[PDB]
Amino acid sequence: GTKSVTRPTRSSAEITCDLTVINAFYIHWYLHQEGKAPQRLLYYDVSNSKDVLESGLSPGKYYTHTPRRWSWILILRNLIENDSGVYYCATWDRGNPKTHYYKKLFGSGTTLVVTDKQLDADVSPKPTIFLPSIAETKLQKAGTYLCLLEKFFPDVIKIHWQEKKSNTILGSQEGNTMKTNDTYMKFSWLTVPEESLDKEHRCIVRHENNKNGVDQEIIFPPIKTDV
Amino acid sequence: QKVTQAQSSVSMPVRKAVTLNCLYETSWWSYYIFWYKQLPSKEMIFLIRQGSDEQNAKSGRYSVNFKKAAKSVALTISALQLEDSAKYFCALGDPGGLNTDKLIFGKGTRVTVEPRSQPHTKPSVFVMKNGTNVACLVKEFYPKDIRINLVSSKKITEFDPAIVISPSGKYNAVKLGKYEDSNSVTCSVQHDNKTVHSTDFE
Amino acid sequence: MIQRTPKIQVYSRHPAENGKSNFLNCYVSGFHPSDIEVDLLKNGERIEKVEHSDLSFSKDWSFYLLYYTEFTPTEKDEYACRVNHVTLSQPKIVKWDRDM
Amino acid sequence: RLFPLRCLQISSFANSSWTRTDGLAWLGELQTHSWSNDSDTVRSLKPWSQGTFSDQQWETLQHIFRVYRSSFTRDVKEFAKMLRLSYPLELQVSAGCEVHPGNASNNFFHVAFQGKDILSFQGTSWEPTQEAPLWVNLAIQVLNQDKWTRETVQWLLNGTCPQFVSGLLESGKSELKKQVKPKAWLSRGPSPGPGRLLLVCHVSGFYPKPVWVKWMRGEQEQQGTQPGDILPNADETWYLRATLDVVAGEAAGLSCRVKHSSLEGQDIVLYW
Ligand SMILES: CCCCCCCC/C=C\CCCCCCCCCCCCCC(=O)N[C@@H](CO[C@H]1O[C@H](CO)[C@H](O)[C@H](O)[C@H]1O)[C@H](O)[C@H](O)CCCCCCCCCCCCCC
Ligand SMILES: *[C@@H]1O[C@H](CO)[C@@H](O[C@@H]2O[C@H](CO)[C@@H](O[C@@H]3O[C@H](CO)[C@@H](O)[C@H](O)[C@@H]3O)[C@H](O)[C@H]2NC(C)=O)[C@H](O)[C@H]1NC(C)=O
Ligand SMILES: *[C@@H]1O[C@H](CO)[C@@H](O[C@@H]2O[C@H](CO)[C@@H](O)[C@H](O)[C@H]2NC(C)=O)[C@H](O)[C@H]1NC(C)=O
Ligand SMILES: *[C@@H]1O[C@H](CO)[C@@H](O[C@@H]2O[C@H](CO)[C@@H](O)[C@H](O)[C@H]2NC(C)=O)[C@H](O)[C@H]1NC(C)=O
Ligand SMILES: *[C@@H]1O[C@H](CO)[C@@H](O)[C@H](O)[C@H]1NC(C)=O
Ligand SMILES: [Cl-]
Ligand SMILES: [Mg+2]
Repeated sequence: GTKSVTRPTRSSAEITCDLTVINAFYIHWYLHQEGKAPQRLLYYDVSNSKDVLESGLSPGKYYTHTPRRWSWILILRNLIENDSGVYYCATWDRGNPKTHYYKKLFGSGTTLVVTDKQLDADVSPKPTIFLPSIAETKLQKAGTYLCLLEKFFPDVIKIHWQEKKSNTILGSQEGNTMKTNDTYMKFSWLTVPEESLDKEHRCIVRHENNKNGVDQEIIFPPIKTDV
Repeated sequence: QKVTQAQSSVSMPVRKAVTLNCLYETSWWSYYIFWYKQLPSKEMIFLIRQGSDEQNAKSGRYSVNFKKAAKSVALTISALQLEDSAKYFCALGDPGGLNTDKLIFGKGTRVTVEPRSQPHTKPSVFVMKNGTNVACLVKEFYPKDIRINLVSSKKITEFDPAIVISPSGKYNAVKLGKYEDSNSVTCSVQHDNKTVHSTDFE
Repeated sequence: MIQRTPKIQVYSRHPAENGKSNFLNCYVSGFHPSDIEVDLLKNGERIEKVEHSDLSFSKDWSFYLLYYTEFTPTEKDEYACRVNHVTLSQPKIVKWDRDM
Repeated sequence: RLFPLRCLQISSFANSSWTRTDGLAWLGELQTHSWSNDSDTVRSLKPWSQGTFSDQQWETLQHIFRVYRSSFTRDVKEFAKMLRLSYPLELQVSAGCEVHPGNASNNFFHVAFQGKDILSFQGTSWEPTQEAPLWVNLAIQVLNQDKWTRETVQWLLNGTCPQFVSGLLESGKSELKKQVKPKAWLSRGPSPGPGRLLLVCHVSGFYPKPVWVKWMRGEQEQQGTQPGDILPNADETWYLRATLDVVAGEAAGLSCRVKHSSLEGQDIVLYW
């Protein structure tokens, strides 16, 4: 999944490489800006620990840090507005289908958002959960629960879900992310029939701004029958 | 070295085919072309590689129509699926055979896979709320085209419903909004020619 | 094959004239393997400032080299080139004659 | 006057540890590049040596030669160990191409071991030579299992090499189509016997190697002229010698003629 790194102008950002390359030779860094074509900015020669920058780029701006083995970090100095975009690291791999030829394999991506606003201090995704309907269980014999998250910045937010005991990715739909006074909003829903309305299930949310740093696990109780 | 993908958007129904055009410029006599697929999650997936001295490439439902003279690498997705809807990028290698090489990308083409016709099923509405925010949980309907309007006692914020695809075929929409009146809010669903009352369901 | 013995050919760039500065060219060719010792001599003493071309080889895979140095040909002084290869027991000197 | 690109390589292995790999490129008679074991790059010897390649494109090629040099030594040391081969090893590679009108081009990649042809690249794979010392077939087995290296050699020979030659011809017309006037002179030869005496003809300082040298008594050239090899000068140019034995009397009032590209029609005539 795609991460997000929010930073103010004139500061520095750390984009961590998503790939695990056992025999890395070169790590390429690409910038993909909305509406523009993805372009590589530089590549890092793993053996000689050297950054090779594209013509036009100033030295010092980008630096591939390697805090440890099989780990790469792109460091950007003096951030400006035009640095915002999705950043990928890549390698020539040969590969999941295992071919004789190398194809370029890209990481998940890190979305860099270079702010200057800093309008609200707590920019965590504020939950506004919904109670499971007793009227839907009496008719179509199914339970639906909605999770609404509002006034959080930036617009990068992921989701999943399980069933407490086993790691099962429950098939749940979402709504299109819309702009609401500088910040943003997003909601989702999960329908479960009477067949499994007795076991516990959790609504997991992934965002940059999360207490301690770990993902928020919203615990949802199962539906109850009333006469 | 330049890559152009003139098509910004393209729409085609499921089970049919689509030809994503691309024109490049290269300063290499021998090079390789690569086709990538970008998911809404920004994930970059490699589909197929071409190569100047090779025959026209084919890898599953992906096929490349390589006209070296005109410098065209039109990708074709033959038996479209709903999961095929994504942004397709055409990348020209510089040259594309060495681990130090770069890929020169096009601006991307967005394919929108149109779902097939379904039996006109009525929308199953249900009561849902919490505090100030109240929303109608609309279920399985066809056509998805609903011109839903809002007339409430204490209207604060106006939301917009989502129109996507369900594993059944008939998508379920959700339209929210925070309203001071926690008692009752009036809203009707339009199912073409008639605006079916949501009140009679629950 | 080691049987390939070098073909030493000593000459000068410009027509030899007593006093005037020139260039002494020695072309060692047709040898195999690469490992060869080549020294340009002035009365049996080798010249410290000796320069040569990059080692190359012909279609028949045998190696060839050009050794050059600036010299002042005179009636008294004698110019040679000792070439020592695995192919020969003792180094071989090929004296340069002004004529021929 | 043909201009093929010949990339020559000398890889000498004395011990299992001591190794030295050196190279050079020739665009026809002219040496275009140098590749020293000591250097991390291929030295460009002429101001037009990079051809019409950009610095980045030239860096891509620079990378192929670094990986290749490393890999070629690793692979030879491995084959020696495997195929049990005595270590004073002399490996030579000769590769390149020549481009002709009509976009036509012929490429090659030949390998020699201890000064003898063992294998070459033929179309898509490595083939042994007629006199294949058998272990070469085991080597071919291993080598042809690497579809990436085979695909890369095709790219280099069928694609990039003609591109590089075409670029070089365009870039260096100034020096390639250049002409330098030679200088001819008469010299006294040694007597092979009593009455007999050999006469020597000297010609030195011509840049385009193709030349014609012959002895003559007048308008009719004399048969018995045994010329030497076209020997090179460090001073870019070439030198040529021509011997002819006469019965002393057939030497008085002797003429000579040398045809070359540099001379504007009128041939250099040498007399007694
Ligand atoms: C063309 C002219 C344009 C530019 C002109 C510039 C002039 C430069 C001046 C002089 C150059 C002189 C050198 C001769 C030219 C040769 C060109 C290099 C050919 C490039 C393909 C090699 C790919 C490779 O490096 N291949 C390696 C690595 O492969 C691994 O790594 C790759 C990724 O890097 C892939 O993952 C791959 O799958 C994996 O196996 C091979 O190991 C091996 O070295 C083959 C080399 C071919 C030589 C084989 C010859 C056979 C000799 C064996 C017999 C030994 C006898 C035992 C004593
Ligand atoms: C309307 O929305 C609210 C706001 O989220 C709901 O209230 C929350 O729901 C949970 C579970 O039903 C309650 O339990 C508590 O949850 C927290 C975890 O966030 C946990 O720390 C506590 O130990 C406890 O189990 C709680 O009442 C409440 N929690 C929070 C943070 O607001 C609520 O379900 C809805 N209102 C009604 C009347 O149902
Ligand atoms: C091969 O043999 C040995 C080791 O296996 C080394 O020999 C030395 O070579 C250098 C010059 O390259 C000489 O200065 C030494 O006198 C040699 N030392 C000894 C102990 O023999 C070396 O690696 C290789 N030698 C050659 C000539 O290639
Ligand atoms: C020719 O090039 C190589 C470049 O690596 C030299 O390699 C030596 O052996 C290994 C790798 O094969 C290296 O780790 C060593 O550092 C190199 N030895 C030295 C003393 O630097 C090789 O030595 C070079 N050949 C000669 C004759 O100098
Ligand atoms: C080399 O180029 C020619 C062009 O006509 C082509 O026929 C041939 O297939 C190519 N060979 C390889 C090995 O790519
Ligand atoms: Cl392979
Ligand atoms: Mg292999």
